[PDB]
Amino acid sequence: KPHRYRPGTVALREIRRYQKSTELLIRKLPFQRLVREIAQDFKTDLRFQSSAVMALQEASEAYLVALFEDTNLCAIHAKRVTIMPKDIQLARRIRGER
Amino acid sequence: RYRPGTVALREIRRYQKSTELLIRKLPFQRLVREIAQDFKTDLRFQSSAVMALQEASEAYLVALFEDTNLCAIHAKRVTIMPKDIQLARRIRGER
Amino acid sequence: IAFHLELPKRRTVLGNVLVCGNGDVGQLGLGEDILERKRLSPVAGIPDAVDISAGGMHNLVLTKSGDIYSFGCNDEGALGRDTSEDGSESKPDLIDLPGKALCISAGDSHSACLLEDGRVFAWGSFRDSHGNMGLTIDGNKRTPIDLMEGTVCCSIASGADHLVILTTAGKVFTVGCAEQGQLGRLSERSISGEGRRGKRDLLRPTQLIITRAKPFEAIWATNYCTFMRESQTQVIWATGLNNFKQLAHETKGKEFALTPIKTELKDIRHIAGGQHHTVILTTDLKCSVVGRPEYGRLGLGDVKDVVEKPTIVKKLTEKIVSVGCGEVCSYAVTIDGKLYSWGSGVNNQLGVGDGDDELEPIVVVSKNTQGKHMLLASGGGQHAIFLVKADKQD
Amino acid sequence: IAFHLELPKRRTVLGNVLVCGNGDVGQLGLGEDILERKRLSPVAGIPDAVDISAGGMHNLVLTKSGDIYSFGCNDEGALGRDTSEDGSESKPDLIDLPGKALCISAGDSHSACLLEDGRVFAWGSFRDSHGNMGLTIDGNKRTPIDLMEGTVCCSIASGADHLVILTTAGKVFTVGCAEQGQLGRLSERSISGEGRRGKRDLLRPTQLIITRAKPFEAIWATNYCTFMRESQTQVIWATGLNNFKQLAHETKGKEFALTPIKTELKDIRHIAGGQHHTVILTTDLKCSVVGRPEYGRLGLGDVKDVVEKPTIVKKLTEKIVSVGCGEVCSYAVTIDGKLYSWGSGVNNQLGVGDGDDELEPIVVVSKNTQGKHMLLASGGGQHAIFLVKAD
Amino acid sequence: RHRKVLRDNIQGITKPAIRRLARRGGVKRISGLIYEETRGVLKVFLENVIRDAVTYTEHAKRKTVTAMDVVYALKRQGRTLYGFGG
Amino acid sequence: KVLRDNIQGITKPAIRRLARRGGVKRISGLIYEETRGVLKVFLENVIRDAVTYTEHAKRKTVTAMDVVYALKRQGRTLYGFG
Amino acid sequence: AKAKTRSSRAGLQFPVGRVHRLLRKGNYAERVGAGAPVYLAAVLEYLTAEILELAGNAARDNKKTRIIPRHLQLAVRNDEELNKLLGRVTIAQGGVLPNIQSVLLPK
Amino acid sequence: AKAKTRSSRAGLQFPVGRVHRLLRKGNYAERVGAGAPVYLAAVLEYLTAEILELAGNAARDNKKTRIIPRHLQLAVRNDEELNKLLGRVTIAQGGVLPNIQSVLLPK
Amino acid sequence: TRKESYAIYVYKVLKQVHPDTGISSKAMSIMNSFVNDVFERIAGEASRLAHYNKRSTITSREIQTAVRLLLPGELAKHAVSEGTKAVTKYTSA
Amino acid sequence: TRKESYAIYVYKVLKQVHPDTGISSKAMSIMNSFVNDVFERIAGEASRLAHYNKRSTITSREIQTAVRLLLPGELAKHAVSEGTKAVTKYTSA
DNA sequence: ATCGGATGTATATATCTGACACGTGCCTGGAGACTAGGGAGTAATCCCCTTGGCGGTTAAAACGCGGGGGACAGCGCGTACGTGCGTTTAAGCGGTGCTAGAGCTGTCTACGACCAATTGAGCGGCCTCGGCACCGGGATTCTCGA
DNA sequence: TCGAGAATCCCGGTGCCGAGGCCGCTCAATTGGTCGTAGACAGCTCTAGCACCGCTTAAACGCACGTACGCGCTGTCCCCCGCGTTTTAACCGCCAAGGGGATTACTCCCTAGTCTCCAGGCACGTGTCAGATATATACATCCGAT
Repeated sequence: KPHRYRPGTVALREIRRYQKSTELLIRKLPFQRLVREIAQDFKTDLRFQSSAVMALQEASEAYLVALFEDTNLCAIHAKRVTIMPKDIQLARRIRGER
Repeated sequence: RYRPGTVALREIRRYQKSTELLIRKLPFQRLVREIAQDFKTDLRFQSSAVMALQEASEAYLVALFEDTNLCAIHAKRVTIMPKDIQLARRIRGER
Repeated sequence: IAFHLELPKRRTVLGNVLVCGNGDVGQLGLGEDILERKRLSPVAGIPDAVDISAGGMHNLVLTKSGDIYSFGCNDEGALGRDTSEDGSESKPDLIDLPGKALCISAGDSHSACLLEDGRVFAWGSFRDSHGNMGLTIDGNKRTPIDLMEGTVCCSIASGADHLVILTTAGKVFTVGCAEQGQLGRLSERSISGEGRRGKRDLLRPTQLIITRAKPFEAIWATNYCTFMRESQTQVIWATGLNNFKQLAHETKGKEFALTPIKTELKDIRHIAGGQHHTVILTTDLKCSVVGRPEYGRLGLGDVKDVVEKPTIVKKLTEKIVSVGCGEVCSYAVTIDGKLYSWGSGVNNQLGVGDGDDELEPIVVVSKNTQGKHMLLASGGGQHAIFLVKADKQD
Repeated sequence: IAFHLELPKRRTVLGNVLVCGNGDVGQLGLGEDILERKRLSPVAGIPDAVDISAGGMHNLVLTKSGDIYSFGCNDEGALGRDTSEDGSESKPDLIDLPGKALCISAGDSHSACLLEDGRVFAWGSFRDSHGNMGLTIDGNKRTPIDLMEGTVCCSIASGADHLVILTTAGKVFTVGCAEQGQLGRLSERSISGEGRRGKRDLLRPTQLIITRAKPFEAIWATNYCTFMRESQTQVIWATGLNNFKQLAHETKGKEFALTPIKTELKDIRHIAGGQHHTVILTTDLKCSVVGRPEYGRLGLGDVKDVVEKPTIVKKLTEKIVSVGCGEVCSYAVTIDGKLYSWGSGVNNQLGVGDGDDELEPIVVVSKNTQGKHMLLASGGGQHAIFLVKAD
Repeated sequence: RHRKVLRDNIQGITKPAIRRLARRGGVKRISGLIYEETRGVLKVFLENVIRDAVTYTEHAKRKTVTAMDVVYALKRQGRTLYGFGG
Repeated sequence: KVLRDNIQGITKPAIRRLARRGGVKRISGLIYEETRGVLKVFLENVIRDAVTYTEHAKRKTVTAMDVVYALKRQGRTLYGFG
Repeated sequence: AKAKTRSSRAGLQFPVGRVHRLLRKGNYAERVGAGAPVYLAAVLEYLTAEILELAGNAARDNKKTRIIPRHLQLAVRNDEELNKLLGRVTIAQGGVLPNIQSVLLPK
Repeated sequence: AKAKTRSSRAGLQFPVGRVHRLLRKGNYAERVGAGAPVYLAAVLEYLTAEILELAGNAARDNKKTRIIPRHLQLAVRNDEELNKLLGRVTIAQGGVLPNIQSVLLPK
Repeated sequence: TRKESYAIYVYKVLKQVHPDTGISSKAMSIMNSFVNDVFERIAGEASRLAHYNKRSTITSREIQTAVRLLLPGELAKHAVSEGTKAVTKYTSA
Repeated sequence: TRKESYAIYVYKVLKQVHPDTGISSKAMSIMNSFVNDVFERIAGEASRLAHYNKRSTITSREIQTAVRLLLPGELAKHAVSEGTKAVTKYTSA
């Protein structure tokens, strides 16, 4: 019979992996385009220092990662192990973003 | 006899409508002086100082209960519990 | 008991509608081939009319059954009906309403009515200095809509570009242009609608509040003024343009009044007014005026100074049961049925004379008034509309 | 496969305990009426002694079965036993342990042992410039406690006020005073224990790490030094006090080493040392020394220069199978059973002479050594202890 | 010459009073364990604000904690307070 | 040149990775769109202030400092870019 | 010779001169531009008017003619933008906005 | 008379001279006391030393002799007091502390 | 010892927006605290702006940018509008 | 153009604490930003302390009080020890 | 769904108090007007790094198909919290009186700003090498159907 | 509980480039003066912080009671994980332009600093009207009964 891991096993393995490493988890180019796109609505024909785009991605991932930590506690608080949209919303509200 | 919860809602409305302080002034003042002992002995306070503290304190607690209340409702409950306060403060970065 | 007002009783005296003046935009309701009338002329198409209301460039008419007919400029939807067909705006036609109306009112670009159930329907739009505003914050309303939804009302009054509403609880509501303080409920820095909230506060019927003051029992409005009567005290509160003492009281070194002020007006049966003059009808059936003398709109004759205090018109010796005003002219209907008029005749609104300004009240005796019973009179910008007593009275 | 060290074997040669020197605080074990010996004297009460260890003011003795007897100054708990009754510290008595012991070690105010199962039990306390630190952060330990709970160890080594531990994985742990860099795992600002963490890092057995160095296979400790031998390369790493070249190597511009440094020591059979001198015994059974020459603690005769490079003791013609040190004295045991000593004799630790300093190795022949086969020699503060093979 | 030492004043923050606070916060039902948990939170809050307030007092070489001391303390902690000065 | 729909760049596998680092074990499918929206808002806020600094300096190029000063202004100080 | 406040030249109520002094003696820069105080006083005056208007309305809605902290609190917490600007400010004796969670209501 | 750095007089590695200037040109006050820069430089060196000492350990515990951002992170986040001093700060390439909630561990 | 505040200026503004409306002392204090706060925020930011750009002068430009950063949405747009008017009107008088 | 830094000083301290340890460019940048951050915080608070108390001079006193306010627990205590230590020693030479 | 009893809450009115608003005398902070220095505007330069094309390699995104396990509704039990009433506690208020210590003022000393001439610390630029990444392969560890 | 399978840890060798140490070279810190005022200090004024007596009564406490709520457990199913395969397009190395960041060189003009002058804004008195308070009452809402 074929070999399959149980649901959640690989998940935890991924958690341990990415919590140990420190590399950016978002794709460089796609993110750089998102930045430029969002920037269009503020000033026309903007140029970016390479480091400026990196500083944004660092701040963005650090922000999202931490947000997930809080989103996680909320799901767990409701006796669940699956994070849901309403979990993110509660976390942000408590923070003061909503 | 009013049904359980009916009078509670009435209290909610009453106090959300007013602005008076909800903690007894004198007992609070002693709490302040007691906590202050551990920093400087024989400290004196301006009345307005103690009052400024009570304003801040009650504003802080009221808001904390609002967040706490959201945590309770989140867990599909309507009764706030210590766990709810703990979750609120954790997300706030107070823990 | 709790303060409560009764829904007004629709007029019951049957009559025939008359008009005169310029009808370039079809405000004479006499087809599209008649642009001027120097004498009062009949208007066919309206069955059993009981009440009239003249706007800036249009007219509303109420029937004994409660139906409303309109005609005139519909460039803003002031008529509240499909003006699609050719030359259909220059002839009186029916309006589609959720019921029958008790009262009607009209301004320069808008119209309003009080249904038989207490609902206030309005259509068209308002207009400030920056052009069109729309009826609601959304814009124009070609077709009638409920303005005070879920609110029982008992009275309405229209200015040039503002609407006044009275609830059965004695609460007053104003909506529309505010640059003259006709709303009576906004700060000088918000009347132009250039605040952070734009024009949302102008275009939403909001309550007019005079801190510590009894409920109001009656409301009136001129072109740029709003008048109220506080219950018990019977005091008349006024707000709006006052650069010519239209409010009848003084505003300390100000050209207008942003919030209501006490006037020394007593015994008011009805209040009418144009741009720069106000005609006052007292309960003893006498007529008084205030405003600027130019073009004899005050009907006092060789007056050279701005009349500041309510001055009773001398030449009017009979009892008056009704008064009306155009932008710059005035009307008076006697208890017996005669009709007087005065002011600017440059637009042939006086029904008498050949375009000459009448400095003193002159009786209007022509084919369609000679030996007839006059009931109502109200003027607009370049025209005037009247209601003569019919010989039916079913 | 994976690096793994075997548990050490307990010594098997049966012998009799001998002592000499000052015994004020009962470090002679001869009772509370005997305060001084000038020749080696037999200690009564210990069955089948096989190994010995001399602290500053006390002593440890390992027996055939693995029991530990102790005697001396128990002011700090270094005897790991109840010393309430009078004169109970002036005579040897058993220590209560969960099991039997393989190795023993002693400092100035602390003791330690290695149980047959790989546990390291210790008692007493360490001492820095401020004073008592305690065995743990909690304070003194009048009675033995597992110090490396959970970890299996294969070796222990004690300095004056620090303990060195070796795990079966080749990892080295230190604990105690660190003001001489004997812990080899702390910055200058933290060796005093005056940081935000206080003495929490000094009193918690922490691994001594040398980045990108093989697992260590052996450890040694003098009064203020720690020595290690990393596998494969066989290099000897040293750390600690070095104001007199106790590390047998140079520390550029420093009076000591806070982190281990490479030494050119080769073929080390054993390392002993006092305070300002280190005695080195190689596998070819030749004895060498380093440190200051005062009071002839180097045994090189008339020398007035601080020996920086391991000089071999020429006066010793026989093969040496064991070396030992007191604070300021040294000992050598020949393969044929002889016993040589030298250094400060002002405390009658030399067991030969009349308190005079011996500038070179002098054989010790008294009523209790002549014709007998000596085995072990270890010195303490003002006393010395020996093991002589029995019949 | 009277040295008064205060003790157990945290109990002055009664259950009813805490209920009122929760009520203004929109809370409808309250667990009994809440009341003690709240006293602990309030204590930490006050300790943090008062500590800084007193730090300002000692700097000014004063024996009395002034309103401004509290105001400045609160501002430092991102809890600006209007209506007492500053 | 004009940019459009680049928010789709932030993919499912990329979002779930961030979550994994956040300690998340199980993720609702609805989370992904919710995250994209949250991220957009975040970037909008920071980039807006960044550009405001950029325009004040009379520059056409957003520098790293513009982003750093912006993040600091919002209580999200960043180390390692100046 | 005849003097005239800088506020009047800018058509302001707030003190341009005082603001200018506060800026110079406030440890903000070596030097302060001529237009800085005018611009700042104008902005302060605007924000003051924005809040005082909403507050005034609040007092009127509760049948009072004098503004009190409560009216200020109501004015601010009801204005999305003003709320944000004062999201970390606490108004003494201001109370809170009436807000009961929907689920808490009976049915 | 040869020159001695004010740093050396105070026995500091951080620049008392440079710090003193940054204060004067930093728009903080009209005057800067002679002891101020010495005291400040001293405090900066202390906090610098504190972080470095912890980062160093973190590097050794990973068989590295070169300190990288990841180590600075581990050092700060594992220290209660440093974590709080830098609770609103983000370290680039610092990563996150390993932390899995108990309820998520297999049962 | 005379202590100054924006009290009289706040009142002058109040009388323009609500001539028939007064204000309690506690409310006036809150208003005074608000002005001082906003002042410090704007001046502080303008201070940093001049610093970030290696300039030693706080001009109307730093003030404007500061406002754009500190004030939310429409508040900033109208604040900048008012600041512009004042400066314009001022330089012509 | 000369752009100053704390690098050399951070490195000197590094050699005193871990003589055999180095530091990457990015780590040195982070350390450099951290020093400036702490500098601004402390100096800023000291600035206000002088203002609050109507003083025009930033002395050791303000720096010390600023440290007590900004640094948590033991950090503050030891930071004050070091601060006082240095000033005392500096007064000697 | 309809209705009355019973309780709460909003509302009208009449009176009374004290805090707000306005008045005034005074002083000290801002407006005038003027000069001199140096920040900043402006022009023009050097060349960095931002941007954008080709084209190969392959990491990673996308897709789909089980099916295990967790979200969710239902529901049944009993504890615990709300409601209300009667007892009890001390808060609240006022009144009196003391004195600690906040606040102020005039001294006069000590310190910090300032400038000019000097020079060594600290910056930028340049190799050089060894720390570490990269890899491949074997030791060990953790998961999971019996 | 067992061994089979897949992942992670780890050990050693090879190669690459960034970190660390050197070397001119400024330019910022130092030294050593002088001058002026911030602030250290001492005395003095008097606010307000503190503390007890004692009356009133708001509010805390305590207890009994019933319900509606938290919580645990079972059943249903869809939805999210895991894995294999196909597909996209990120990633990277190379080449190359030129936008615009960073710089410099000059010179204007804007701002600090001053001394005189006087009116804006402060403290402080003084009177009245907004609102706190009380009460009688109409009105809105809850809840049990049917």
